[PDB]
Amino acid sequence: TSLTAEEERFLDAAEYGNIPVVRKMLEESKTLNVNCVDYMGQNALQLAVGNEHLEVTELLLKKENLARIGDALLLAISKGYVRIVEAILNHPGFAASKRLTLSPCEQELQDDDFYAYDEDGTRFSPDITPIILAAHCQKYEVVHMLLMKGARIERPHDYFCKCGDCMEKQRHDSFSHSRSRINAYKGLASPAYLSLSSEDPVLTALELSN
Amino acid sequence: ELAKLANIEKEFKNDYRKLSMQCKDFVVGVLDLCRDSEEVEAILNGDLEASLSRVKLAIKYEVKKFVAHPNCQQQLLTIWYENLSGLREQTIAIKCLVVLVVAL
Repeated sequence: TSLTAEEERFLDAAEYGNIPVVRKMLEESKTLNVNCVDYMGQNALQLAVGNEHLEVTELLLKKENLARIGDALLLAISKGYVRIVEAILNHPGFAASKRLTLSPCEQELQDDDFYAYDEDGTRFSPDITPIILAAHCQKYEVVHMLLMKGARIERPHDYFCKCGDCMEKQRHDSFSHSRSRINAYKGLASPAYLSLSSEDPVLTALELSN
Repeated sequence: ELAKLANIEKEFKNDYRKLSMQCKDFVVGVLDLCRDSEEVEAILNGDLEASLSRVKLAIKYEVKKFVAHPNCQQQLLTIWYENLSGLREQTIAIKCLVVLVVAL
């Protein structure tokens, strides 16, 4: 119980969806950090997206510094929400980079808490990008939004390509590499991706089955 | 313990055998969730501070689905070919050439 009383009066009003009680505390602008830890270690956006509160989510993104907009994005694609995903992709700091394309582990040196959940590890496997997670859950509206933004799954290499990048990821942790290949093919082999990604889809389905 | 009480009671035979399945499925459901190689090499042998101790203890108790799971089979396969490593995916003709050369 490290949190103060303003922290609780902020967190409970966020998790219940009180638009005036949260609007007043952001408008007060006195002695408030947008980052916080409650129970397991909930955020503002993690609490506000876990139950669908769009009016709160339009307000929390008004401030500049939120450190966990990647796990709100994965939690929103994991659920059915679409307009919340449009709000998160409408954010300017998320959009003007190669954040859609990069895996959280391969995203950078990755010391930032961008894809971080709680403290121990990322919500899902560190290889899963958002367009793969959309194709696993078969959400036809989210895949179209992410394909218009410009994210396309990259085909994994051949079993023995022997390229420098493949060997370096093979000499260290063979198991996670072999798991990431199956996650990529589970992303590619789905009716969501197959129908909306390329023209002439019946031929690429017959070819990918081979 | 449950699988040995099942052979001593013999009237409550089905109940202890129903409980042993829960005791095995807990271990298999824990095994599923591991992602990195450090978690697999932390489950398959215990705290060190090879030597496959939990696998050698799951042979004695006959937990078949803990050994027949793929996350254990790949760790055993990377020991079964631990210096050859190119023979891991070859035809049966190349394997028969090997046993003929060694038998000669």
